[PDB]
Amino acid sequence: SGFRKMAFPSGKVEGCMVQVTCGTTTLNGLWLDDVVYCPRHVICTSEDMLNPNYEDLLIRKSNHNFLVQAGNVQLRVIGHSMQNCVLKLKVDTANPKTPKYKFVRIQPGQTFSVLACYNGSPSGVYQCAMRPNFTIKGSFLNGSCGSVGFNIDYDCVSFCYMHHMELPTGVHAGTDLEGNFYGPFVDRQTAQAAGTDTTITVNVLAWLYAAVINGDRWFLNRFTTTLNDFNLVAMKYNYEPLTQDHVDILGPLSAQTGIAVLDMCASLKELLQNGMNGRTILGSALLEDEFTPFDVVRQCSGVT
Amino acid sequence: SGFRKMAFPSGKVEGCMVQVTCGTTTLNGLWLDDVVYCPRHVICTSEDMLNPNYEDLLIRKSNHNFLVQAGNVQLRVIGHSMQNCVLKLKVDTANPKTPKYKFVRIQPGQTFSVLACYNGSPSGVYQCAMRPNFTIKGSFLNGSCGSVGFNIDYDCVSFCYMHHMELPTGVHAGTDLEGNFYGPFVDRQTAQAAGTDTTITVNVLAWLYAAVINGDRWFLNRFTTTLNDFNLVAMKYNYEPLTQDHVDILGPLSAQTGIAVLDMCASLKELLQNGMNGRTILGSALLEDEFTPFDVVRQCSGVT
Ligand SMILES: Cc1ccncc1NC(=O)Nc1cccc(Cl)c1
Ligand SMILES: Cc1ccncc1NC(=O)Nc1cccc(Cl)c1
Repeated sequence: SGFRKMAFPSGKVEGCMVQVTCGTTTLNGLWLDDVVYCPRHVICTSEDMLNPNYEDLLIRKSNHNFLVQAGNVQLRVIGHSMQNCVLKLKVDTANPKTPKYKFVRIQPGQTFSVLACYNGSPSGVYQCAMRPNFTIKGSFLNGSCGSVGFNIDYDCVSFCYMHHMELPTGVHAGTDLEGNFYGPFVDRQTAQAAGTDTTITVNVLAWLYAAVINGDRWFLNRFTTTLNDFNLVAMKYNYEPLTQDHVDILGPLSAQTGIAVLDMCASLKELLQNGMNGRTILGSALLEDEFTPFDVVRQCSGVT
Repeated sequence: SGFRKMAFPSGKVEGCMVQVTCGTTTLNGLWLDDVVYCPRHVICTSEDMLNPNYEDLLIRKSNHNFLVQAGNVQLRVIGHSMQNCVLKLKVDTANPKTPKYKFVRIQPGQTFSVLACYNGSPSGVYQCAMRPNFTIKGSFLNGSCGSVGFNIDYDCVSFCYMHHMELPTGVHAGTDLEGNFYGPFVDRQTAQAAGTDTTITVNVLAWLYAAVINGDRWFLNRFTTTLNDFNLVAMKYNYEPLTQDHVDILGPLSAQTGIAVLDMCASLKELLQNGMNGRTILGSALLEDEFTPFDVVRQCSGVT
């Protein structure tokens, strides 16, 4: 019973968080095996951030200029390299708490948990989604850079995000663990506007199935629709177009509830056209799009 | 930038979760020092749950009947006792991962993080509030009993909740770590209705201050009110009465933003009377009451 915006347990990621200082800039690093991963803008001064030439700035840096502290103890840096927008600091010690892990580049609409950190220490954990405009609506302050986004399959942590920057609109941008930014963002202090933040339709449908499973059924109607009819409505409301791939992934939810995907699409269509009329669905007065079909299945089935 | 329903990092609590089996019933236990804490209904069969006499049921149980498994290894039970609605299983081994901890009984309106678990394994973490009717709106399935609610001050974990039951309305009830239920709930399969779930006014005000700090200011008006005038409106909308104690705790938020508490109360009054008019505040179309003033300060300042 009940449905919550739930994050993965953060313990396995907490054991990886370290503090990286270069010059007077301190941010978070991710220590897996004998490598510490951190945003390359750690080498920048606020002056450098306007038009940084990271290759040129990195030439002035040596292994001893990167101060890596894991808890209250210092790690010895025996190598450094830049891979896209991340720095990989080879340390002389393998992280004893390194969990089984993968580096994955997620697609827009996918969700993950963020372990927000400051000075290498965790402050909190929350669930995010990679928006269709490749930004994330997180909660990050100065010093939070290097905090990571991740998913967990039983004992394997799939790192998908590393926080790099706050856009002038208060939304967030970052890279995968190979240093490649999601979206067109660049690590520089230049105004970069985000594109249209469309609603993740397949996620809203999954959350509507979760509402049905949990007893919120007032929005179920006597209608059906087609993928083409639904998508005409979705385009009008800045929702992502629904494909047969989305319908397929909603299959287990449709089977669990006995509500055909296109019937749920018609309920969503009426909710978009008529609004909630002061009502709520799973304690929300708006259509939630940050639960994937997999998240709804996982939460509703108790996967650990 | 940004404001999220953030939970405390769950690592320190993950290292305490164990599986407790008694007969054919398996639930979660909390292992701190050489004691495993779990709901006493672990000794019950589904037949016993209608009118259980826990003292009588416990007489038929011996130390060897409580199977405690921490990860894949078995803990030896050398003692057992019932304290209110929890069982304390003395084991022969102190939990090596026991963090600094306290057992606290929270007040309604206070928030905490829940590490939902099944078979002693964590499935996720989310932020909750003890509702004014002493229920919690969680996300729990069968097998989640014994999952705990907690807060963390730097390195000390204050355990405040242990999950015991789901009321017929899909809301949740449980105890503090001394076995005392929050509210009038009893651990038996009897329909127990919850009281009025009023809105935590001081929390809504704190979340309105967090919205101002993060750029959402459309709801700020040209009005003020008094505590008595505000409370007349609050009574009408099933909001908790606001006291000078609440105003005092909102002091740091009022000082940070330069918005007097009673001016924010007047904004809240207009939001209650007029509604949001299709608008949102911190990505929500309703007034969020599960962030305390301390949570807003902590999140907005980066406390780790
Ligand atoms: C101040 C803050 C708040 C939240 N998240 C992140 C930050 N820091 C931040 O954006 N620094 C920065 C500025 C320009 C470019 C780059 Cl790559 C980094
Ligand atoms: C099924 C479930 C789902 C979520 N949370 C908890 C549960 N289990 C649950 O309530 N068991 C139970 C039944 C009667 C009395 C008592 Cl004390 C316990």
